[PDB]
Amino acid sequence: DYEIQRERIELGRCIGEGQFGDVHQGIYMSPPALAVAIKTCKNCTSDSVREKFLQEALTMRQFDHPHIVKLIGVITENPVWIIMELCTLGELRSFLQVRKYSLDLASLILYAYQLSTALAYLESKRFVHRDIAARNVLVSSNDCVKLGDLPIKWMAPESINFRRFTSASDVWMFGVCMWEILMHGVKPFQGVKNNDVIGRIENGERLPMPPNCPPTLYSLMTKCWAYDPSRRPRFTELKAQLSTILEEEKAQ
Ligand SMILES: Nc1ncnc2c1ncn2[C@@H]1O[C@H](COP(=O)(O)OP(=O)(O)O)[C@@H](O)[C@H]1O
Repeated sequence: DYEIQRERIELGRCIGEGQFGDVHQGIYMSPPALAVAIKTCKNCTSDSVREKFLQEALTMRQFDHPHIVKLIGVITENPVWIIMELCTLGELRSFLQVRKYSLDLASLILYAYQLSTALAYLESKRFVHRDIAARNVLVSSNDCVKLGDLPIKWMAPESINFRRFTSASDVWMFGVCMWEILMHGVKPFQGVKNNDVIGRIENGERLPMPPNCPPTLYSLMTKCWAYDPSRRPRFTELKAQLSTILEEEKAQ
């Protein structure tokens, strides 16, 4: 049972804003003092909203991985709250931007590798994420990121054209996420209209090698962007390859 007694939660400052309401950090005192994130819901006084909001908790409950944000529990009476593990440093994109000149390449590669472990886990669970992007990743510490929870510019051609979503289309999106990370949180296809993306991809064009990105790593990104989904690596292979790239970079 994930129902948490409200008296065990101390609501702290706002740390972000989601689909349903502000998100706060806070403290959960249980059998103590545990930093947590508290997701609120402006309109959960209505059951139709409440049901959708709490669906997030039901989804996250299914997963247990060190690189996926964990559900701690919920409070289902107004005001409805979802209590999640706190990823204290917040959204990855802003994190990468503020630390553009301070995060070493080994750390950026580490973040990609950690994400691939989470994604290989999801693929093994036969779960298709559909929205892999740096905006959906949270930063727990300088050495730990976790997956949170149309984005045409992140989407695989088969997803844009035919609404096909599989672990392979996730791999494509992850390729764009890795590019984002190595670009310090710049979004892909800046200045390009969404409707023009597919045209460039079909032309064979791809996001360019980020400055200072190891060629072996950029090569991995391009493999994620094979047009034919069957030719892309599986996540477990990206995990394996990212491990070696990370180790090589740690070696300097
Ligand atoms: N577990 C968390 N730890 C730290 N910050 C979080 C956490 N959950 C959400 N946030 C902050 O709240 C924002 C919105 O939450 P998010 O989960 O993305 O909303 P949604 O309900 O739309 O999925 C995030 O982008 C981040 O800034």
